[PDB]
Amino acid sequence: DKLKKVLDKLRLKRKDISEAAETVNKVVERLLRRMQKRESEFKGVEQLNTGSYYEHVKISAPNEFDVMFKLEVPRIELQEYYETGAFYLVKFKRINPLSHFLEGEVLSATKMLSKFRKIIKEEVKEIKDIDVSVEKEKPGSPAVTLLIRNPEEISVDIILALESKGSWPISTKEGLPIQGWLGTKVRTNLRREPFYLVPKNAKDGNSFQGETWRLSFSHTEKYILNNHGIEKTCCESSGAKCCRKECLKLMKYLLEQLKKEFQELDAFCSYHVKTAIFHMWTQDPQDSQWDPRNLSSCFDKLLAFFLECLRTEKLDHYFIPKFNLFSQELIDRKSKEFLSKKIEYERNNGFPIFDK
Amino acid sequence: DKLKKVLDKLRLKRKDISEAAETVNKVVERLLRRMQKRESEFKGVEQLNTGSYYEHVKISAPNEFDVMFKLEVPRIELQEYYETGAFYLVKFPLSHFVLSATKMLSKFRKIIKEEVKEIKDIDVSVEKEKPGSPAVTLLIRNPEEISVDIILALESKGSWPISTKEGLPIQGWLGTKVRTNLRREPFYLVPKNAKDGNSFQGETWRLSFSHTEKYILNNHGIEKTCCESSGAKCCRKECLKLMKYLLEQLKKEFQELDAFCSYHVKTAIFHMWTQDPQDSQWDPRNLSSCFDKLLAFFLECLRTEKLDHYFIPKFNLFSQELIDRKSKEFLSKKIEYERNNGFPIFDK
DNA sequence: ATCTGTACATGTACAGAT
DNA sequence: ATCTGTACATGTACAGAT
DNA sequence: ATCTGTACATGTACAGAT
DNA sequence: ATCTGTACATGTACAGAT
Ligand SMILES: Nc1ncnc2c1ncn2[C@@H]1O[C@H](COP(=O)(O)OP(=O)(O)OP(=O)(O)O)[C@@H](O)[C@H]1O
Ligand SMILES: Nc1ncnc2c1ncn2[C@@H]1O[C@H](COP(=O)(O)OP(=O)(O)OP(=O)(O)O)[C@@H](O)[C@H]1O
Ligand SMILES: [Mg+2]
Ligand SMILES: [Mg+2]
Ligand SMILES: [Mn+2]
Ligand SMILES: [Mn+2]
Ligand SMILES: [Zn+2]
Ligand SMILES: [Zn+2]
Repeated sequence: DKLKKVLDKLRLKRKDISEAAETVNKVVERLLRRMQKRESEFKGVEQLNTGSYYEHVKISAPNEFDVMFKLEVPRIELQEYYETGAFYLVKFKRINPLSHFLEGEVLSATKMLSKFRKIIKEEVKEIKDIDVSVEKEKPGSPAVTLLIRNPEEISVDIILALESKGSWPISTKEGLPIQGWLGTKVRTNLRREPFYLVPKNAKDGNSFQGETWRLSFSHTEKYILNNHGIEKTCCESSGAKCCRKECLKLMKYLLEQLKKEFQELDAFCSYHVKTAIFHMWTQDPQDSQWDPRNLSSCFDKLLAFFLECLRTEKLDHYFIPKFNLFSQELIDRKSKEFLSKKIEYERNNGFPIFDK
Repeated sequence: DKLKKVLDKLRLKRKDISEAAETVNKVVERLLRRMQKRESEFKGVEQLNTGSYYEHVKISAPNEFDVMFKLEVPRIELQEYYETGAFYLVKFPLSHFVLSATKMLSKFRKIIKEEVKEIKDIDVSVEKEKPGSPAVTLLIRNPEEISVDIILALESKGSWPISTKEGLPIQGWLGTKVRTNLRREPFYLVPKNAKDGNSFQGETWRLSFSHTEKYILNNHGIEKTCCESSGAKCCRKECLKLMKYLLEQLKKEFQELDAFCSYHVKTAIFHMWTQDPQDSQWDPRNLSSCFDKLLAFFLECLRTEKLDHYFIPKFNLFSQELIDRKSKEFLSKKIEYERNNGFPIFDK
């Protein structure tokens, strides 16, 4: 009941969706068409909408959109980067429009992202229809972010991605454990879909920095978000409603509110809560464990689970099991205890941050 | 007890499956290669395996196989046949054939017969044409007899015809997303090859949805995991197997049941799977009740002379025009008997 | 004259609006 | 409840290319 | 255009555990 | 008696090579 009214606050307004989507789709279409023109290195690039807005778990406002510009790259050798599971060097063996980005048969991520970015930058200069600029490059981001002033502020992440149609890399063999939940036939089909490589683009200063790519499964996550039940009819018009997406929204919101206030929580992002809930959905596969009447206990067990990930410093990648998003090397124990305290406090005092 | 033991009988044997399959595959591959690799009117024909053996509901022996050779054909105009639902005249390589089903089936058939004469490593003949069949049936004699039905089909890639719009009522069982996806697939037209001497008989084709029934048979649960290695087993296919056995055993004995076929049983259980969508209503521990409630549904179809095409609801497979009222009363009394006496026919 | 990448045309699940 | 805008999958038309 | 290679679903068969 | 786990077999989807 309290949680029901929070979800009401979080609910997107169709009027805002129309105005935001109209602008966003103009700018994305124009950008996609420029990449196809002339001798462009990214001719053939294809669009793929991903992220919360296209999963229907975008909360508060339609003000951040994620778009993959995926490029199919045949004949690819992968070199795993120091057994991390998630990061790869990409190599060709043909000796090609990616020519300028090669580097001794190693594909440079930062060279390829720079050229990509320069093209976007130039195309944006030509838009005098809407108030759109390109954000200053943020480190770690595989994106070229647009800031649209639609009056209202709207971020768009154009994510550059390599597309391989081969079988997924062995580090993902034990990942995507949906057998007891969405089943083996779904798992086999999902894994026949391509996999993607986005540039890691770190600033750290470490070996291979500009040639390290990171795996991406936003397309699979989008499918799972929109086909999330053990029963084929979950949330359909002739089926029963579950509260799975609603729990994701409330936990996304707890993390946004907290991250808005405290800069201690910079290391944390929404993908942390998105990953934790895929694990919850696997742990509790049955649609009856996500009954809308038990929204409270469902939201509570998700916090209990998230709190155990923080304290034990373990949140495995859903697709790459050996990859721990809460490792010491990525997030300080300080940062984890701090967030643990803040969650425990919201939990046990009636979620006062839900009222700001 | 007893039903479990009957299903042990009806189970195919791994040995028999590989001997039948490798011989059937030799013949179908050669036939299929001829339809294109020799320049013929069916140059773009593609193979599509259908029926009980490929749905894993074939019983007793692997001795009947069903194959569609489907041919893509852009820009066909469909015309319904007297609001029958399932029968249509087709209009616009094929030039030699209003696209006449008889005329195309005959050449298709001529081509098969020619190739079968060039097969000197398999004992295989072409069965005499049955009016009423859209198939070219091959009789293969391994030490065992094996029927293969080669079914000619047109493949259309538009919307399904209006008569199906109320069909496939899987919304509360397999769901809306599955229904929309299935209905994005092509639909198929096969020949209506009856001898009845009625109006347009020779040019009429019949809708086929074997490709859709294959998916349903192999994606039949409300839960995605039904019958998977990390799911629960249901007894849905075993009920189909048993109801199929009962009709096969009766037809073998009683000439009066000639007008019945397994597709009646298959159609009835689709309706029951829609009426009872929950996987737990098909728990293996309730095989007897499930089989019995399927028997009672089938007897209620007979009593009321009503068994609508699962995909084409206004087509009543149990109409008077297709099956005589006497035939249905005859089958009602036979099933009611077997049911009330512990299925004697299951012991022979 | 025919071929074909691009975009229109069609249908509907999702979920916000009324 | 029903009505309705967006996203998205797939079929098809045709200007411009050949 | 056609074909092989790969992965894993669907099955059966049987022994050891229940 | 059934359940579980391994071995054995065929079907089918699609990537990549030719
Ligand atoms: N750290 C990450 N590791 C892997 N994939 C990530 C990561 N961050 C984001 N992604 C992928 O990119 C998508 C877009 O990221 P983004 O930060 O916009 O979050 P979101 O899930 O769309 O939600 P929101 O924008 O509302 O916070 C994610 O849904 C996920 O698929
Ligand atoms: N009367 C019919 N109307 C429509 N489709 C039919 C009809 N009879 C058969 N079919 C289609 O052709 C397929 C093959 O028919 P067939 O008689 O071999 O049955 P089956 O399902 O293969 O089972 P079995 O051969 O074991 O009796 C069917 O499964 C169905 O898709
Ligand atoms: Mg986002
Ligand atoms: Mg058959
Ligand atoms: Mn983003
Ligand atoms: Mn047949
Ligand atoms: Zn749901
Ligand atoms: Zn099942």
